[PDB]
Amino acid sequence: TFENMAGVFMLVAGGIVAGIFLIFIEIAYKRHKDAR
Amino acid sequence: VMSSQLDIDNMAGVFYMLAAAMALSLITFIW
Amino acid sequence: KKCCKGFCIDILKKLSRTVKFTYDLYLVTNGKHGKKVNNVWNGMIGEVVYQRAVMAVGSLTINEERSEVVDFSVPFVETGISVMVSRSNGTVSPSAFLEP
Amino acid sequence: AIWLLWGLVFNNSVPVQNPKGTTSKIMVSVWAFFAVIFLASYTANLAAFMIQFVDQVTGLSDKKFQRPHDYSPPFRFGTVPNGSTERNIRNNYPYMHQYMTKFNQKGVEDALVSLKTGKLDAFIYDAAVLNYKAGRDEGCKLVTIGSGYIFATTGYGIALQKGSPWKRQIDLALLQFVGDGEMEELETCWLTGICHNE
Amino acid sequence: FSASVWVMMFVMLLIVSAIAVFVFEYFSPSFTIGKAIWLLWGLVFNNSVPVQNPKGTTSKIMVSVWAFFAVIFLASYTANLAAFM
Amino acid sequence: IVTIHQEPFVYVKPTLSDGTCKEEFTVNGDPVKKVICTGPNDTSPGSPRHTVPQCCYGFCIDLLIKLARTMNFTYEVHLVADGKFGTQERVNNSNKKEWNGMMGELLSGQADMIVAPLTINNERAQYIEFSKPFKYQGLTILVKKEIPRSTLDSFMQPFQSTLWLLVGLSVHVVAVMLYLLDRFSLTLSSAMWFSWGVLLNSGIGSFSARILGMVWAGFAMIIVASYTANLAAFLVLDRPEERITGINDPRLRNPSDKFIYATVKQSSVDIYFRRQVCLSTMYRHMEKHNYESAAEAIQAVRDNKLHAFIWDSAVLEFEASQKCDLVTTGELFFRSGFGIGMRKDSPWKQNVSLSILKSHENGFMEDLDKTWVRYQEC
Amino acid sequence: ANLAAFLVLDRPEERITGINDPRLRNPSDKFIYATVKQSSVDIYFRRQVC
Ligand SMILES: O=C(O)[C@H]1CN(CCCP(=O)(O)O)CCN1
Ligand SMILES: *[C@@H]1O[C@H](CO)[C@@H](O)[C@H](O)[C@H]1NC(C)=O
Ligand SMILES: *[C@@H]1O[C@H](CO)[C@@H](O)[C@H](O)[C@H]1NC(C)=O
Ligand SMILES: *[C@@H]1O[C@H](CO)[C@@H](O)[C@H](O)[C@H]1NC(C)=O
Repeated sequence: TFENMAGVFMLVAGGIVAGIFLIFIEIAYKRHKDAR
Repeated sequence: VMSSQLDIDNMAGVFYMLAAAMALSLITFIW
Repeated sequence: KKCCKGFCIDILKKLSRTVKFTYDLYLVTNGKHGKKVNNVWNGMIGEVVYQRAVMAVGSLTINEERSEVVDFSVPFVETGISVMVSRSNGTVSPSAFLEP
Repeated sequence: AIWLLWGLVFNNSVPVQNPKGTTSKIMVSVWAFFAVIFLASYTANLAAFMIQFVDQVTGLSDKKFQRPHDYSPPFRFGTVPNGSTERNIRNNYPYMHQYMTKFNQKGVEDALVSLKTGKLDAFIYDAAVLNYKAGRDEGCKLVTIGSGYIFATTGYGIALQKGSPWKRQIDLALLQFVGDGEMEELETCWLTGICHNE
Repeated sequence: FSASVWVMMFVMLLIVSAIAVFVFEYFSPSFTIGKAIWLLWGLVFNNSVPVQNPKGTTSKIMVSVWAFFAVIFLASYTANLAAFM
Repeated sequence: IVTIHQEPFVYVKPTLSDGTCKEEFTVNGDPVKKVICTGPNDTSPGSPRHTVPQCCYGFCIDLLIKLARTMNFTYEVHLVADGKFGTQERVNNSNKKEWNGMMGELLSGQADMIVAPLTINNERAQYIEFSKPFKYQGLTILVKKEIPRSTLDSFMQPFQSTLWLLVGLSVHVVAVMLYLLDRFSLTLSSAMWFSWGVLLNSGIGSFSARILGMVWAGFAMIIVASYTANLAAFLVLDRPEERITGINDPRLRNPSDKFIYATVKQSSVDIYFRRQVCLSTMYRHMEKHNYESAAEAIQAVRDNKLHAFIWDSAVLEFEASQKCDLVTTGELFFRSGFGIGMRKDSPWKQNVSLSILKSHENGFMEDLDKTWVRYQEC
Repeated sequence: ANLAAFLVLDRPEERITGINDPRLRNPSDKFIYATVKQSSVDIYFRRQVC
């Protein structure tokens, strides 16, 4: 409709993309630590 | 101060979505 | 001279339909209402005491000291000791997900 | 069975796996229709039953005024000194005056701005002046406490002379005016700020 | 009822579904085409029976948090539809 | 002294076999004063009236006792033989203006001072002098407020019940279309089981099948969203009819048989209603339902006979506080006060006025209101 | 429930109900309104001196 839902979508989208990036690098680090 | 119910426009919307589904099915069949 | 308008003046205008006389309005420059100080009255009470005002209407309040000195008619505007409380916004104080 | 029943009453159940039932449980699954109808009705009722405590002091003799220690936020009442209010409260509430002296104000406008800011929980003054100020206050957040709860309710009247041959007609004229309904027009556009709140 | 402009949210959902499929494919080190779209369209609203997400070990578990935004959007849509009639 | 029987102010009760009444105590333990009151045995007319001694008490009795103590008075409480306040009435030789009831009793010389709830009126003041009122209150409207209930009997769709058949047909056609798509890529009932289970979540279950599932999933939320919206729209509604906003309520301006309301008698309320002659049709219906006493009127209102009752608000608020089944509507209108009926030649005007003002200033009125008229709320 | 309660609310302020609108009876700087000149509207407003 207006800035309300668009802004909440932008917030959740930024959150989810940052989360997937950080979780990818953290999962790589965790795998490296487990398989040292 | 009105309550109403599912008017004719709801039937129009359900007919529109049914027509879209039929068109998609026909396109997939002809693919 | 000054142009006088107000609620009490409008009441006087309405009463003029029955009194049908001439009314001159005065003003007291010594205090506002006055009280019994050294057995001397001031304000409207003092003005009435010395026969300087046959009829007096100034939204005076009614106390236990003016009734003996002077007589007044039936009151027309309600007054008294009231308490003002700020309005409180509504809430969900009744137990949610329970009977309410 | 218990897990399935409590996972089908509401749809927010992740641990749902009903592959054991071949055909018999398939028709048992139709209770989810009643479950979702009940959930929708409950949600709608909860949403619709929260669209809404105005006055509780109902007088000056309540324990709230005389016992401020029973509540964590201390009460902050206000009266104009050197007036009739102190004389009225001394002869009836000797103990309340000691706590009342802790909060004094030098003007009605100070009381109004304190109430607007919220620095005072309540204020006490003449009934007519208080009602006028509440009516002509922006925001309509100030109002008196109902009607008939006035501690010492009196009137104004008109002062006359002792033995003056005018009371016998003045009182009759005032009663006729108040009976015929000649005060509503004055009240509508003389002392009426809002008079409507919810 | 909702989406007054109607030309931005209906493509926003498409692009976020596409980027979800893309990141699911990137998370390869089950089927990208056959599972990501079904999961995305079954998690937007909770009334989906065909839901089975056992292939994702840990990577998809955090991807599941988009259901929070999905249910918030569903609740807002339902409330707006109920209040605008 | 002649007094009218008003429940919030005068509690007329029969005496015992010893000639007196029982001795009780209030909530604070103070002894409640009681005075023997003389009045007719039967209030209703057409009965063998007997002037048996009763024992009436209440609110005004304490004020009367205080006045007697402070003013050398010896009071003799009496009851009205007619039960009405008394105003002008027309009898044989209708060119005579003679009062009846309490006012006529006072003017006959039998009564000297009257302590009872009597609204100040210009006509009464033209012949009977009045002192300062006990308090200040107007008159309101009493209505019955029963417990609200959900009147949503439309379990299914409100109208056009064919929607269920339509959605069932849609389920059937999408099921058979899925069967056809599977044939053109799942034999007897798996597709219909899946179509039922997607709507009713229980865990039941090439490219054309994908788009079929997508469109069916999109359509699934439509029904539940519409049902929730309809339920919310039905639930946002006040089941009881709107309460009376005051004298200017439009439904009151148009009398009708479905909503009957009337006064009691020719008391001050009737005079107040008659004075403003713009509601000509109001008296065409109000005069058809007048009762004998306020007790009978409130009993009829409680018995679901009268939809509304008009009387002094001091009684209605007390009744609402005492019994949690009646509520008062409207803010206020025609505000007035009480008074004491005394003759113009009585020299006890200034004394009574000063005593009443002193008692009101000294907090006596507040204590009396708290002890008698102010009780627990609902 | 909270979303529905927030959504059942008129975002714009209530429109003017007429001459007897309480907000019009109390002039303020936030809501300014006036006539044009001494035309018939001014005379009509001046006639009722309350
Ligand atoms: O009639 C009157 O003389 C005045 C008397 N005023 C006394 C105010 C006393 P406080 O300032 O509230 O302590 C009230 C208005 N009427
Ligand atoms: C009241 O009078 C006293 C005089 O003793 C004065 O000191 C005080 O400031 C006055 N109060 C107000 C609010 O002006
Ligand atoms: C009247 O009052 C006086 C007190 O001033 C008292 O002495 C006297 O006995 C009283 N008279 C009667 C008849 O009670
Ligand atoms: C009571 O009235 C009498 C006149 O009958 C008068 O003499 C007396 O002074 C009055 N009482 C008081 C306290 O003034």
